Amino acid sequence: KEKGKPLMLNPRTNKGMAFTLQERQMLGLQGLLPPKIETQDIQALRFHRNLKKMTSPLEKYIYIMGIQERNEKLFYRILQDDIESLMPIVYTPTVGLACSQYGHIFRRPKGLFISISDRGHVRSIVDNWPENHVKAVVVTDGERILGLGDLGVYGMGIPVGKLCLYTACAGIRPDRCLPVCIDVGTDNIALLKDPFYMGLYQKRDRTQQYDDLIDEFMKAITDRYGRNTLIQFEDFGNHNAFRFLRKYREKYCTFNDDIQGTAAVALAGLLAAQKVISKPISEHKILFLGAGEAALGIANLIVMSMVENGLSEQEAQKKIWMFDKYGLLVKGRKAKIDSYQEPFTHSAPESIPDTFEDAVNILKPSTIIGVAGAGRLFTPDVIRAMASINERPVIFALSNPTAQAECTAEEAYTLTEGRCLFASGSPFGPVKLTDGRVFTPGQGNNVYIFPGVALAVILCNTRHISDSVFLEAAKALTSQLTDEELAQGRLYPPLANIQEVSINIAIKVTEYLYANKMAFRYPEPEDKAKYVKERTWRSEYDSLLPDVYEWPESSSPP
Amino acid sequence: EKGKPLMLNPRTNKGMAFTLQERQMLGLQGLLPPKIETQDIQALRFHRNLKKMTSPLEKYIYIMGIQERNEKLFYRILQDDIESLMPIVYTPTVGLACSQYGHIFRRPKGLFISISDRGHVRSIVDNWPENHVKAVVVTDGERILGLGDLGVYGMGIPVGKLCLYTACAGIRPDRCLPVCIDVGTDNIALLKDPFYMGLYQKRDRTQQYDDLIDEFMKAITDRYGRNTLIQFEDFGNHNAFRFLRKYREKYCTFNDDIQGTAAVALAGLLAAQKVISKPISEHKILFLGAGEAALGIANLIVMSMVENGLSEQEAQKKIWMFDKYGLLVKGRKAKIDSYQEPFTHPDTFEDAVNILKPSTIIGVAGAGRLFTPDVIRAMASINERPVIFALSNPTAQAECTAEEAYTLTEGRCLFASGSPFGPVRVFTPGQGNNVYIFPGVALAVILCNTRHISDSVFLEAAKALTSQLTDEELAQGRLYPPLANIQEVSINIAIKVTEYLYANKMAFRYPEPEDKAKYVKERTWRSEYDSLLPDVYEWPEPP
Amino acid sequence: KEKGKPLMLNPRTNKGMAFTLQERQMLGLQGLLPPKIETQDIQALRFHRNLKKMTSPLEKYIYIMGIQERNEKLFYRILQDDIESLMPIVYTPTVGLACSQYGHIFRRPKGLFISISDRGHVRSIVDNWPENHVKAVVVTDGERILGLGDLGVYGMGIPVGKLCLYTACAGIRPDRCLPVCIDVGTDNIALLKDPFYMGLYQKRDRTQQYDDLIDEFMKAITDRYGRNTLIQFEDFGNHNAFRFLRKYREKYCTFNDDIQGTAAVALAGLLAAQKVISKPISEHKILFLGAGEAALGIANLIVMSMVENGLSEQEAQKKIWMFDKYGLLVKGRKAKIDSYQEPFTHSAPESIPDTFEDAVNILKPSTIIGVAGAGRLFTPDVIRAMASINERPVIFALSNPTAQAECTAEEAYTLTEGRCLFASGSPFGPVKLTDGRVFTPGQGNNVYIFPGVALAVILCNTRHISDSVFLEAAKALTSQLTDEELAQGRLYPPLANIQEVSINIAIKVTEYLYANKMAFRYPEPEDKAKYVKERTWRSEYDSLLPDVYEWPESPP
Ligand SMILES: NC(=O)c1ccc[n+]([C@@H]2O[C@H](COP(=O)([O-])OP(=O)(O)OC[C@H]3O[C@@H](n4cnc5c(N)ncnc54)[C@H](O)[C@@H]3O)[C@@H](O)[C@H]2O)c1
Ligand SMILES: NC(=O)c1ccc[n+]([C@@H]2O[C@H](COP(=O)([O-])OP(=O)(O)OC[C@H]3O[C@@H](n4cnc5c(N)ncnc54)[C@H](O)[C@@H]3O)[C@@H](O)[C@H]2O)c1
Ligand SMILES: NC(=O)c1ccc[n+]([C@@H]2O[C@H](COP(=O)([O-])OP(=O)(O)OC[C@H]3O[C@@H](n4cnc5c(N)ncnc54)[C@H](O)[C@@H]3O)[C@@H](O)[C@H]2O)c1
Ligand SMILES: NC(=O)c1ccc[n+]([C@@H]2O[C@H](COP(=O)([O-])OP(=O)(O)OC[C@H]3O[C@@H](n4cnc5c(N)ncnc54)[C@H](O)[C@@H]3O)[C@@H](O)[C@H]2O)c1
Ligand SMILES: NC(=O)c1ccc[n+]([C@@H]2O[C@H](COP(=O)([O-])OP(=O)(O)OC[C@H]3O[C@@H](n4cnc5c(N)ncnc54)[C@H](O)[C@@H]3O)[C@@H](O)[C@H]2O)c1
Ligand SMILES: NC(=O)c1ccc[n+]([C@@H]2O[C@H](COP(=O)([O-])OP(=O)(O)OC[C@H]3O[C@@H](n4cnc5c(N)ncnc54)[C@H](O)[C@@H]3O)[C@@H](O)[C@H]2O)c1
Ligand SMILES: [Cl-]
Ligand SMILES: [Cl-]
Ligand SMILES: [Cl-]
Ligand SMILES: [Mg+2]
Ligand SMILES: [Mg+2]
Repeated sequence: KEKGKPLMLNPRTNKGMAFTLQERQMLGLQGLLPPKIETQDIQALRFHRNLKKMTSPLEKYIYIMGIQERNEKLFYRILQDDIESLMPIVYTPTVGLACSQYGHIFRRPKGLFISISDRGHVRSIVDNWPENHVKAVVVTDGERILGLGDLGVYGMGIPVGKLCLYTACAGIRPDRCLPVCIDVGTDNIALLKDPFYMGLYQKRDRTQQYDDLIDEFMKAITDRYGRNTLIQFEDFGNHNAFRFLRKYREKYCTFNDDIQGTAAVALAGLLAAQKVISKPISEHKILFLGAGEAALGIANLIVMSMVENGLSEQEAQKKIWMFDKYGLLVKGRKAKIDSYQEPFTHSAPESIPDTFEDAVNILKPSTIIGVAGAGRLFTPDVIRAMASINERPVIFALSNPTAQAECTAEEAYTLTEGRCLFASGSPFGPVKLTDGRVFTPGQGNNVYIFPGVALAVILCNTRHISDSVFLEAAKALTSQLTDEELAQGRLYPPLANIQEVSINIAIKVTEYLYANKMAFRYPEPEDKAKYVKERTWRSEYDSLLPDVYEWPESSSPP
Repeated sequence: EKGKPLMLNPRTNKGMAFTLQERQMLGLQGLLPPKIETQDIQALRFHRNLKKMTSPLEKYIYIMGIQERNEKLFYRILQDDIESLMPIVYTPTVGLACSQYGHIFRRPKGLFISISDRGHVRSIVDNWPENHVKAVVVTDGERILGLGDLGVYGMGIPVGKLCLYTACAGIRPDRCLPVCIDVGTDNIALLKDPFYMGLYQKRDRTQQYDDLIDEFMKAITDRYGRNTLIQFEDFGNHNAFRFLRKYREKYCTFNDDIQGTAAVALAGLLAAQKVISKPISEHKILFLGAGEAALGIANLIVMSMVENGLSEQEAQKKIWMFDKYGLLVKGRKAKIDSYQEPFTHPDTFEDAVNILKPSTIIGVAGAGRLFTPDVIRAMASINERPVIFALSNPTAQAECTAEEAYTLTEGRCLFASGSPFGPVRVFTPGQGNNVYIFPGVALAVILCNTRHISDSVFLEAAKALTSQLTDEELAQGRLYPPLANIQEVSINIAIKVTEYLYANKMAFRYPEPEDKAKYVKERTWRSEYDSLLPDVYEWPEPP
Repeated sequence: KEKGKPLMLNPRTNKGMAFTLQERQMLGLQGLLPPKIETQDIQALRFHRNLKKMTSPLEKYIYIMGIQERNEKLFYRILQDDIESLMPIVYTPTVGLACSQYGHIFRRPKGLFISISDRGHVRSIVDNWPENHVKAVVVTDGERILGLGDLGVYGMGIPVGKLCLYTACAGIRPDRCLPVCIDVGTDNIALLKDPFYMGLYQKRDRTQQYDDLIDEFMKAITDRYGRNTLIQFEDFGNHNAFRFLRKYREKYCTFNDDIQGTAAVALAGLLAAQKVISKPISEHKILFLGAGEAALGIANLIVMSMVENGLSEQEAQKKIWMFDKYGLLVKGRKAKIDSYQEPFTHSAPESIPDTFEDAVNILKPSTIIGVAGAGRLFTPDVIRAMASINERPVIFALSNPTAQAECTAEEAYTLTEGRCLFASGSPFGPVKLTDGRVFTPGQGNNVYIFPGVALAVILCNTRHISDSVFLEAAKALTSQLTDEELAQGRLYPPLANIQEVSINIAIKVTEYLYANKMAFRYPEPEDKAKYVKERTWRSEYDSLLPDVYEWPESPP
């Protein structure tokens, strides 16, 4: 119906002003573009110049996402050019604001919307998706959008943004990516009264119908695209996130980045710290502020790391303590202890702490991990206590956004006199102490892990993702940190290098999957690096010029 | 492009206004969020998102983005807020957009025909995907109103112009064709700009230029028909007049900068005459300027005078012009071309006013506040009701302000401007906007299958514009109908021009309608969504 | 979505092996065709060779129509190459046999099917037709397929075949042609019991629903395509055909070829005969065998011609007699005479004849016209009587099919010793007499009239078609007979020349329409011949080669 030449109308093939003169003439585009032939380089520079003239992150978001619908290769190029700056525009924290502020005007689909009203008919919706070879699905129900809570269908930006990073960071083919928003209602009263809300006007269905709908989705996706289709859950509520991971992980190819990706990036930072503090693992003691999704994810992966290094499971668990909103998790406390928290709930020490500071002084941890999301609870006295107890205290302030962090880099470095090994969830710039020393703290961003893991799983035709895959990814991340970087105080490789980092993780994870009988792509490649690098999708333009050539044309017909 | 055509095609796409049944039957279920909206709701969302934006440029970018997604929604939004949005989608915002942002292409915006394509223009015209073009707007970017030579960075102008063809007069958008002709630019900044989107050469001013324009006119009419309306916009003055003269009897063509300007200015003068009722033979017009606008307006004034019973010669004798080189008089120092000769019969303009004693002064100089307090007072001295038109744009280049005009004449002046002014005993001054004329004229010409456009058409359009003023409006000193009513005004102008065309044997659409009002109103394009629901029904109830 | 290159898959644009090497490479067809580049000339010769190895007319039909669905321009080239021989294959009498024998396997739509079950929803069916600029519609309900009777939806082929002749003969653009079959049931008992019948299993609806459906169709077509859209009715039952022509001719742009085309082609033949027999019109006497729809249509057009040449209507009517299955139409006879027959019913002569031979001897006509559909009733005694009464007797045997014709050409020329001016509606070949003289009999084929009339009406944006248009067409046809042809007693131009003949008719009719204020296309062309010839559709392939060229030979 859309009248015009398909190759310029389709964002997947469209090159815009980068179509060559001969391409334009042969493909019937001559006159439909201005009389200037550009390269992708020039198009990209025009974009970057224009973006600088816009004020709010939201204006930027609207501009850059517009390009995804016009010229796909230009879009990914622009993103890759300025990846560190643009990742928080296209994804968290900007993405979640955009729908609520602006909404959207549709032309091309953004992804699949599956509502509770569609129960019994989900396969029909999946069959409406235009692409036939989906390899990566990211799904949300919008209940727990990181930093915003329940946005209902206004969270469908989150899977879209996530998959932009799958492609930009690890070269997963954009045409094989499928964002999905599950709409079972919203408990956000403001949205239910909003005439411009784009979802169902009902509270969240929490009946068996909810579970049945998620089941129907999983079956429909894998019926169409295959049982090895990667399905990643994102921004579900805590109960749902954990139980769906448990329900599906041995039946489908699935992971939850909020739980498992978090665990791996955190662990990687701790393994980097161990490069400085090389004392035996038997002497480490980890104290968490918080006992929620992040704490449990991280702690369970620390235990697997410790078990690999000679400790028994039970002994490893005894080196991890947690302190939540109600205090120290000890056996027989008043506050509730769920089954996930039970292995880290130990017999009370002689003195029972009231405050986190008291807990530090009594337990004497080597490491504190802040995942409470409740502001500056790593107080000056907590930080000082850590530096008094340990020569090189490990302090991870992972809560986001910056306002919710347990402390700043500034506080950490200054109050420990440059001795702390520090990492954060939110971005902090260099810290100069008065004695001249400069510290560059790392950010434990989930983007270090999920692109590379996803690529490896897909390329290996892997069918289930064990926690041990995330342990391997954590080790592969840390293995890329140079000596010079560690000396600067970095516990993570630079974010600017995310493309190279992701590919290197994919190679290591691919080696692991083949070595542990988790791959099904045979023949098995002899050189895993070559295998991965040859399959990554490239943002450079292809030639679309028809092949025109003379035949020899040297006897005539009778 | 993989997906459902009806959704991907902006001409048919309804977005969230696709109904539940439409979505299911057409295979769209799940490709849109689970909310059924109306066009009304989509429009309200857009208006909110726009009111939460500040930069005219950023508004332009956002609005024009809608055109490439959902055509009906785009035009709905324009129509809803037409007075405020016309300055965004057209002059003066549109000229700024390209130079500052450029464009990222997906869908074609229109045709680009370069001097490098000489000999091959027909193949370019044949690449345009629409088969039934009725309205072409063409520029070479040489004289963008307010900005000068922007070369290819002025394709935005035809685009925005044709948006107003549709929004104001209901000309079908699929039958509109914007055209930019690129023969180079003399803008040195552009020639050194790596982001410039045109040919890196000075303007070709050889015979090759004339030949390319000829080739263009032939190619367009070869494909689409000899009656295809071709409107010239933002050419340099020499080229504008000479091309109008060259093509007007050979093709269906007009130049809005010359003829539209003339008509809208005349309409204002006619509205003033209704209030003043000064005997036409006692009128004397003094122009500040003797360029394109002046010659255009003067020629139409003469035609108006002649139809009322003056001879051409005596009508011309009532018009004087005063340019940058002083008064235009026979045997002066400065150059007097043959276009100026009819109006060539004091060292400052103030002196000119005092020695000639005009009833009307028309400011088309583009050179700032040359209607000084002195000039105004001297007009108010000579005349009971002075006519002062300060047409130069933008606001800062105007000959005087509205407040200045009324204050210094004790509210006795009949005043109009090219640039906008708020109410100033309250006087509500009118803005002589070209949008009053071109949409209605273009619609009438198209619906009538007219083949050539006489100057009398623009005279008729001027009278039809003035006739829509109410007595109340005239008593407030308003010389132009409210811009908010541009749709109604444009249709009314179209009806009057349609009647004129049939009566003077310039229409070729037969049979001829008995009721021209109905004829025009039934043919205007509508931005309301249509039903796309397949027709499903049971049959009545086999060896 | 049919995967591949649209230009190749679409029969309208497809050139097959005539795609040039450069076209194939640039359009992404290289390797999808054999490595040989042919011209349309070679493709046509291959077809013609293959056709000769087909035996039955049915087999030839299936083969040639297959090409329509593959390569439209090749199809029309082929039809034009061998037009005289192929018109009887693509149209009557072969076409009606095809569905009954074979049915059809559908891919592309052949045309629109509108059933009585679709009443109230006809517009949505018309909206499903993929072409947006239809100028020519041919519609049937399948009730009276010429020579075959009620075939129901198995008469789908007739509108298809007719429109093929619109294109091939007059250059009406094929994408602007729309065949339509109205299915309201069938009275054919054989079809009702046929598990392979492709229509509704019911008797024909003869209620108000039938009339309402036809009205809904007319409105739906003109609502979509415009009030000037030409709608031609074909192979309706006689009475339905007549009443619908009356109902719609002043409201829509419509004609019925069975009524009006027939009358025009018959008249043309008679006008040709009159050029040979200089006798003044007032001395002609015409006797019809039959007094039905064909007799009345022809007679009414003869009268219009006679009135134009100085006779009063009443006096013109007095020159025409009719003899039906009950005998001569005379005032006061026992057998009913209906109101339409009354103008040609006269006071009985001295003797009332019992047989047609007796009627010939008693009335002594100059001309007999057979339209009884009852077999060989122009007996040798009838023929000999005509040749003893008249030096040059005019004998038209127009009944169909051939078995029902009143006599053969052989019979007519031999028994009149070569003196008769003869025409039939059947394909009789040349007749050689013993003295060596060869006679080529005229065929009153409607294809002489309908293509040229259709083209003129469309090109002029004509809105209604008067009977006077068919009179003009008849004169325009006869005007093309050369002096040499007139001497040899040819009453029609050669069928081989049908393209040229049709265009010449269209030019004359266009002139007529403009001169009588029946055209609405303005500006009016000064030169009507040029106007028409520049607008006829051509079967020559166009170039589909993209335009590739160098530009004349940048800040960093
Ligand atoms: N940087 C990263 O890669 C990353 C990854 C995941 C989560 N996070 C951040 O971690 C934080 C927590 O996320 P989550 O999903 O685990 O949250 P959660 O709601 O699942 O867990 C919160 C926990 O904090 C405890 N808590 C709250 N207030 C407290 C207080 N004042 N003192 C002690 N404990 C308190 C609660 O009892 C609970 O155990 C958030 O800020 C989130 O952004 C960062
Ligand atoms: N299997 C097919 O449908 C198909 C179709 C055409 C060609 N081929 C060819 O067959 C060979 C093997 O086919 P294959 O597709 O299994 O390749 P592969 O086996 O090398 O790829 C391994 C897996 O990763 C997927 N994959 C590869 N690169 C990807 C990327 N960048 N983003 C997302 N997923 C990616 C593949 O779909 C597959 O599941 C290749 O030479 C290929 O060109 C296969
Ligand atoms: N009117 C349009 O919709 C249209 C569309 C595109 C281009 N044009 C151009 O306008 C000029 C005149 O075009 P026009 O269509 O008005 O032609 P026209 O006015 O010369 O033709 C008169 C009428 O005959 C029809 N017609 C012409 N040739 C025909 C054929 N071979 N078969 C069937 N119908 C036929 C036309 O559709 C029209 O109704 C040409 O230069 C043409 O390229 C017109
Ligand atoms: N409101 C409308 O509908 C409308 C339409 C067209 C043009 N305009 C305005 O009219 C103005 C003139 O446009 P144009 O195309 O006629 O310009 P132009 O270049 O064609 O003519 C300019 C004329 O002004 C004279 N001039 C310049 N500076 C002068 C000075 N200081 N003193 C005296 N004379 C001086 C020049 O000699 C020349 O005769 C512009 O500001 C434009 O915005 C308004
Ligand atoms: N001519 C065709 O190609 C065509 C195709 C399909 C249907 N029809 C029907 O045939 C009849 C004849 O219509 P017509 O189009 O010849 O004449 P019209 O009376 O409908 O319109 C007169 C002229 O104005 C044009 N026009 C009408 N509305 C317009 C608009 N809103 N914007 C721009 N141009 C506009 C037309 O193209 C035509 O040139 C109508 O009933 C129409 O629906 C015509
Ligand atoms: N396009 C056409 O429909 C067309 C064109 C030319 C010729 N024809 C043929 O002309 C013939 C008549 O068709 P029609 O529609 O006028 O038929 P009809 O049924 O309307 O009229 C037949 C007439 O012949 C008379 N008749 C029947 N048997 C007779 C007999 N034995 N002796 C004398 N008269 C007799 C009937 O009484 C009646 O007057 C058919 O063979 C038909 O195919 C048809
Ligand atoms: Cl571009
Ligand atoms: Cl929308
Ligand atoms: Cl072939
Ligand atoms: Mg495939
Ligand atoms: Mg069309």
